[PDB]
Amino acid sequence: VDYSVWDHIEVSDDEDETHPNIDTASLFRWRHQARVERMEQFQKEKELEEMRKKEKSMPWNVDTLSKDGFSKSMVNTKPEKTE
Amino acid sequence: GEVETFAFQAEIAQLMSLIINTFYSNKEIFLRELISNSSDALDKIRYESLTDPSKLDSGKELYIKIIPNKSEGTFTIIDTGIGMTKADLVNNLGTIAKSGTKAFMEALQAGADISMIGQFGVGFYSCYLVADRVTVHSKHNDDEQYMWESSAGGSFTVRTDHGEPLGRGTKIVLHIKEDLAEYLEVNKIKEIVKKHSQFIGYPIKLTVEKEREKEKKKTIKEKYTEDEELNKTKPIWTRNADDITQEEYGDFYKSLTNDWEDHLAVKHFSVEGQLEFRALLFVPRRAPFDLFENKKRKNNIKLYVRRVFIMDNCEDLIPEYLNFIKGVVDSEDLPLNISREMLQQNKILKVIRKNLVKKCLELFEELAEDKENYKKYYEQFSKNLKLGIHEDAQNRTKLADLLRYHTSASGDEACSLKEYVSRMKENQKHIYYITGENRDQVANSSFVERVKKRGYEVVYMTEPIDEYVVQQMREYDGKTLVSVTKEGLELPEDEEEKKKREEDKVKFEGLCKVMKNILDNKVEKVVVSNRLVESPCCIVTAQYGWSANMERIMKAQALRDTSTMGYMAAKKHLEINPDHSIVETLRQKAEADKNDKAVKDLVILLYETALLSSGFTLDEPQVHASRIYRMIKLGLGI
Amino acid sequence: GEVETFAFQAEIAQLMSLIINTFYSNKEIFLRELISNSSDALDKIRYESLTDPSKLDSGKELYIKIIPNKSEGTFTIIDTGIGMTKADLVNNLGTIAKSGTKAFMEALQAGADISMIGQFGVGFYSCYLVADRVTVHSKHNDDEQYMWESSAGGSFTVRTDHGEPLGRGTKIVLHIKEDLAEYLEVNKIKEIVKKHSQFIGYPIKLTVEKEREKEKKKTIKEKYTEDEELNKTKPIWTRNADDITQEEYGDFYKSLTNDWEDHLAVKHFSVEGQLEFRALLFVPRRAPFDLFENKKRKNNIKLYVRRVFIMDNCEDLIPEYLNFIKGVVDSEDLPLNISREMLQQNKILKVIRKNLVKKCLELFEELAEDKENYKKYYEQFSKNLKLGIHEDAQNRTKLADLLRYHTSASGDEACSLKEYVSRMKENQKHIYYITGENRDQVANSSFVERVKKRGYEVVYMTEPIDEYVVQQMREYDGKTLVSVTKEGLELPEDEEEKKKREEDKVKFEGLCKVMKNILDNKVEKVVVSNRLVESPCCIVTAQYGWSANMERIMKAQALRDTSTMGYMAAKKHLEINPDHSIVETLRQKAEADKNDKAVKDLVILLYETALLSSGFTLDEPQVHASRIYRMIKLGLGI
Amino acid sequence: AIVTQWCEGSSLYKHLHVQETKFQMFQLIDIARQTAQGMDYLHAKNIIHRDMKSNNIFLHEGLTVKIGDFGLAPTGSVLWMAPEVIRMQDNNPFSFQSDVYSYGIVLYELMTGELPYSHINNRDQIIFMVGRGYASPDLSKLYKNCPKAMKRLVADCVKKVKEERPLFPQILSSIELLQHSLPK
Ligand SMILES: Nc1ncnc2c1ncn2[C@@H]1O[C@H](COP(=O)(O)OP(=O)(O)OP(=O)(O)O)[C@@H](O)[C@H]1O
Ligand SMILES: Nc1ncnc2c1ncn2[C@@H]1O[C@H](COP(=O)(O)OP(=O)(O)OP(=O)(O)O)[C@@H](O)[C@H]1O
Ligand SMILES: [Mg+2]
Ligand SMILES: [Mg+2]
Repeated sequence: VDYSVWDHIEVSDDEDETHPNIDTASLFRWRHQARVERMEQFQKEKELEEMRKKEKSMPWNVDTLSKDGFSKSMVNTKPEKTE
Repeated sequence: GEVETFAFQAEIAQLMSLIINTFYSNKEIFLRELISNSSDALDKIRYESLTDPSKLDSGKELYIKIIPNKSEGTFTIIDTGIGMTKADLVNNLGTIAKSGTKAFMEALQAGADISMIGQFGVGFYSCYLVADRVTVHSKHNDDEQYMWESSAGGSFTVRTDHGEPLGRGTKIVLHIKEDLAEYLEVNKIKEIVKKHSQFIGYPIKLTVEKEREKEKKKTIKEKYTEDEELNKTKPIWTRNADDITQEEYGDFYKSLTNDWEDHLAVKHFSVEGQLEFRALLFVPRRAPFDLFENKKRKNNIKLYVRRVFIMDNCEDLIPEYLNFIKGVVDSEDLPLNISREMLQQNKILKVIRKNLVKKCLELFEELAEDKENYKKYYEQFSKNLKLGIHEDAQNRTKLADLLRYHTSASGDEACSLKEYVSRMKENQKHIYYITGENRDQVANSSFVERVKKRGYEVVYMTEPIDEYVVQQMREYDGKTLVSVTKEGLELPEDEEEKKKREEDKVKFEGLCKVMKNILDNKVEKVVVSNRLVESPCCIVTAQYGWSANMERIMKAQALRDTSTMGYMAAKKHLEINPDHSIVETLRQKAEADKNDKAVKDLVILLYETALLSSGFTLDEPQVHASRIYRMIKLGLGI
Repeated sequence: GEVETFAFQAEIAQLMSLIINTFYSNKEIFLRELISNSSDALDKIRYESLTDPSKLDSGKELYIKIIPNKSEGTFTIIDTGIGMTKADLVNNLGTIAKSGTKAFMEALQAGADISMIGQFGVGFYSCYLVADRVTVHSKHNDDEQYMWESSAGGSFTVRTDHGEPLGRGTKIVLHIKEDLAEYLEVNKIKEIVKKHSQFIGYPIKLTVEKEREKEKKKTIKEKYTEDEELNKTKPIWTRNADDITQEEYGDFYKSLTNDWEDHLAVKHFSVEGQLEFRALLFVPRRAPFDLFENKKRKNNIKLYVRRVFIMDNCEDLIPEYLNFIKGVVDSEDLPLNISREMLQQNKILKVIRKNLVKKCLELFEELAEDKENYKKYYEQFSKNLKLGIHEDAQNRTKLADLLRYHTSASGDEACSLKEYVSRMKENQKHIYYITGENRDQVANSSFVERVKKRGYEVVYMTEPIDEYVVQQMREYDGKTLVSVTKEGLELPEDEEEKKKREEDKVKFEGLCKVMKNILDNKVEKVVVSNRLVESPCCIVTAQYGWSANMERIMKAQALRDTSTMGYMAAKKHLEINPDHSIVETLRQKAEADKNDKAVKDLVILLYETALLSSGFTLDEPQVHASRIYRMIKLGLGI
Repeated sequence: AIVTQWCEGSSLYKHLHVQETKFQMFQLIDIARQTAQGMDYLHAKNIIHRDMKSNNIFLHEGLTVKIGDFGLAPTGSVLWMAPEVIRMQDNNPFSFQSDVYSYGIVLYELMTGELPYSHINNRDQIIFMVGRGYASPDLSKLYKNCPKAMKRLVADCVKKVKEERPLFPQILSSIELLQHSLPK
């Protein structure tokens, strides 16, 4: 029952880690911008053996943890206040 | 140096107490593990039949039966699964932390297309939470029927069975504890099955003792009626969406939500990768009467893993403003705790949370292309879209396009901001909007006179929440949101208009001083209006102060703090119409006499009217009423 | 029949995996368990020395020392507690579900002062959450120094230790995994210890990086950091209340809350009986600026069991109207789960909730006897009292007596309801109250004219929450809460008054009918006023309908649909003053001519004015303003 | 039933440079404390702020203070920007001690109520001196009831040497010791 895979997760918009004297939206935006910056510098540095280790050790994030398995969205056509 | 090596050991008696008392918080979860193990056995017997159908010669019916009996206090579960051999029963039931299911899967080849529930090997002992003595009846095809029994005293007894030949499967018998007799009431068994095991892969039967006369009255009375509708609603989310009809979606929604009306729309999507799950969402046709009530439950999105229920109201998966969403989510890889109630990594929930919000936004975007249905959606859930503006700063841009309002040129139709900008002139740079209580009030206000007469469309705000949303919604599509009720309302004017306005200021300069000294403190400045055409005067607000409709909303909230209301209180400015006849007469009279008491009374009454016309509540309605009573005495001659 | 008996067994590797990955959601708990065990050893030697003072000859100082080492990644824990013999070493570290501490209290006789926390015998293995290998140095008084080492691979090594002599105690060295250097951060360690083991009754010294300012003649200062205590704040709640002074409470409150001011008051108590716990409560001198911000922690009372932190906020402890209360609760008898992060029995919490609510109400009752401190309390927390009126059904009786209000004869000082009960007229039967936006606006209302002239005291209502109170606060001390803004305002009347009333009705009946025809639907009826002297007419509401302020409060809410709640909106009744010269002259004009355009203009103007004086908004301010602008042209001869 | 309220506030810049609200000495000290705490938590999470000024910090309801409030919930303004940031010499001169200097200008606003270098009507001339070290915040303009500890603290923060500016835990330590001595 190895659970080591999921223990590295980083989520910016987390209310649990918030400071009462900081604007929550601004802090979330700051965290998101920091995430964008770190993944953008990481790829530029990527383009080497030590480089290979840190990618495997990064906290998984929403963008990288999984991908979409496509399914259908529909609209229900039924007469409101029918005759 | 001499090193001694020893292997770790375990105390069985203390381990039993730990697994009994410190593992499972809720007693009712005991039934979930039993149904899970029965489904395990049924899947085992089914899978081998895919290669050798002759296995099912002992029995072809895959089912689970629950047979409560209040007379002896025995809660018995019978299933037709794989069964046990003696080696299997000893190895699995006698060894804590050993699960035969995990070994079975590890023995199977890669890609078996069968996923099972139990892995820890301790779920079975949860039966001791409510049972003091457990007897298990099982029979494997390659073996004989045996008897298994224990009282959780650290030892168990195994013996051969010569009773009724069960054929194939397992029969679990639990002698209920005396104070746990409430679990014999059929209602709670139905509730527990629907709550936790609604979507098991095999039909579950329930035999109930309803009638006491046996084969007596005119008709033949049967003591037991077999009830099958316990897991009838089959998990359509498991099937491919392309093969599901709209009627199937409606039936699933009605079964899940007990609604008599159909859904408005269905959103179905799955996610693949390290975190894999399937989701199926519904939009109710009517807004619930208690949608924003505080004392009630936050969310109605139910969580599943491998078709077993985990958590009903998980606060971490959706925000408040999307609480009306109905649906279920099922996964296959979530790391569960020892009780299969929480997750060993809570940040997983916040990863599922991020995608589902995006999917709901996509679904709401997919509703807007059909105006007729989207009109009903807007009518039922205008508030939820607006409330999400103020809190979800991340999705504010996308949610803005989903807004519709009455405008000065839309008539009775609600129109989007995109239509509003599309209908604007080349010279206009701002979205002129007006807040108020009703469409007719904001339409008939004296401020919109010059705005309307110059052909500029104005949005009408009538809901109280409109002031909150425009606070963050400073600009849309690069166009600033400008309220014409405030000072500095800029209109594109020619040189002649500017010259006429300047002549008005220079002509009325001293008169403005006369007003200002007459009113003293109530008005900060008196200026010649550039927004009025017919009405003599109006009260406009400061550039950054609270608007007229705003402070009324602020002054009416029950729990706000009054220590700050001094700071953002806007300062009142009195704009005056240069071309009004009454203002010209007052100018002449003031020039004739600066100390005319009649002029003072006219100015005070006119300002009192201006406050009322601008929407401001009077500081004292009584003095204005007394002034008007005095005046009508003069008009009548009293 | 042959019955075989077998004893239950367990798989060691799977049990280790379950303990590691399944029982603890957060990894930071490994420090908590280590501190708990070190304190257990320290209390063991302390109790042993209480009987044999020579036991401490190997060491006199009792403490826990933490030696993080970022260079070697070794998190060294050294405590001067009891050491291990080889038999104790193996029996305590190699045996799962075996607690030497549990055996220790089971060995002790009844009556000993014991705060032991270690019971499950598995907290030590939590070190493997962050450490791949555990290194233990132990030295008991009756045994030599030994080495124990394992990597959770199902086996451990035992050998004699010949390194630095420890004398007595235990030295745990953890080889932290490379991904978990966070626990070597000094700020992280301080956060964890203050969060979990802040109130351990032994000095915790944490030794960290060098304190050198580099300029030998250069300055070097200390080539390390000697920090001597992180648990400086002693658990004063364990002490008796009588021996604690105000300065001690203030320092403790400032330590916990980081506040710079002192408390407003303190309440310290314990609860005995079938459950034992202690509770220390603080009320801040200033309202928390985010008291009703709902996105963050609702309840702010921290929970402790045997002086180790359990959980920070449970919604079953305090309601929303008590979110401002600060304090901590410590208990000794709650059975925690295996993870100690959640209480398995929620029935107890409700009893604690009841007791704490009762005692907080008692404390608030104590404050009221001292006006000035209670005046500060009321100013800072008036809203929460009224929310308690609204929601707390049971305590509404005592919660009501804590309300202070300005009255018509109270001047500037606010008065309690009981003080109003101190001042009835003998005939007066109802506590007359009037709602509004400001004290001045309600002080000189037309409705309170006759009420004031007859010597009846009235209460001024200015906050939006007040209308919720009068919805629930219907009667107080058996006296009804009657508003003078509503119809059916029954005031003690004599025979002459009712005779004059009947004469006025007879005289004005035709006038009443003609105004009823002119005003049509805008008024449900027109009646002669029994409450007006100076105002010719005013608007009153229905017997059971909303007041103008109440309706404004409901329609100003941003999250409620006014269409659904609109059925209750009161009907408007026009109460005309019989003795007013304006009313009498209008009666004469109407009798002389019923279709006079002047008469209809006067009556519509008078009704529009009466709406404003009654707190109601005008259905269209623009038409009223145009009516004024037209009229005053006649005054100017325009 | 009852409904909720939400996040609305106003900035220090508007309050003091436009409304000129007479904040009490303890109130100004409390804003100092909360700003220092919010800065420390930002620095505790190795986050850097680059446009500290009264415009970007807001007084919320209940006198709550919310850093990052770009609105109710460096565009010039160099009077707060530190000199080492001004010369633009380093590729990223923004640092924790640059934020210390900017927050020191914030304390200057708190304890003086007027923008630093007020005697100057040219921004570029202010640029030229404060960049070169010719101009310092005029510490004599602090209020007459100013405690000495805060005065020395703001002096340390506006010290032109970035390394000498004490790091934010030292700032908070300096405030609390003075803060407990306030009732004198
Ligand atoms: N009805 C059954 N059919 C098949 N095997 C069973 C049945 N009941 C018990 N067992 C076996 O006995 C062991 C039962 O326990 P438990 O229910 O304790 O384990 P799990 O279901 O395998 O794991 P977990 O504890 O994670 O749910 C199972 O792992 C399974 O091997
Ligand atoms: N540093 C120590 N000093 C003294 N005894 C210790 C120490 N570390 C471990 N032990 C002993 O090892 C035995 C096991 O404990 P663990 O720390 O394993 O659980 P617990 O403390 O017994 O209980 P729980 O699992 O409920 O926290 C303990 O009961 C304690 O007697
Ligand atoms: Mg199981
Ligand atoms: Mg332990």
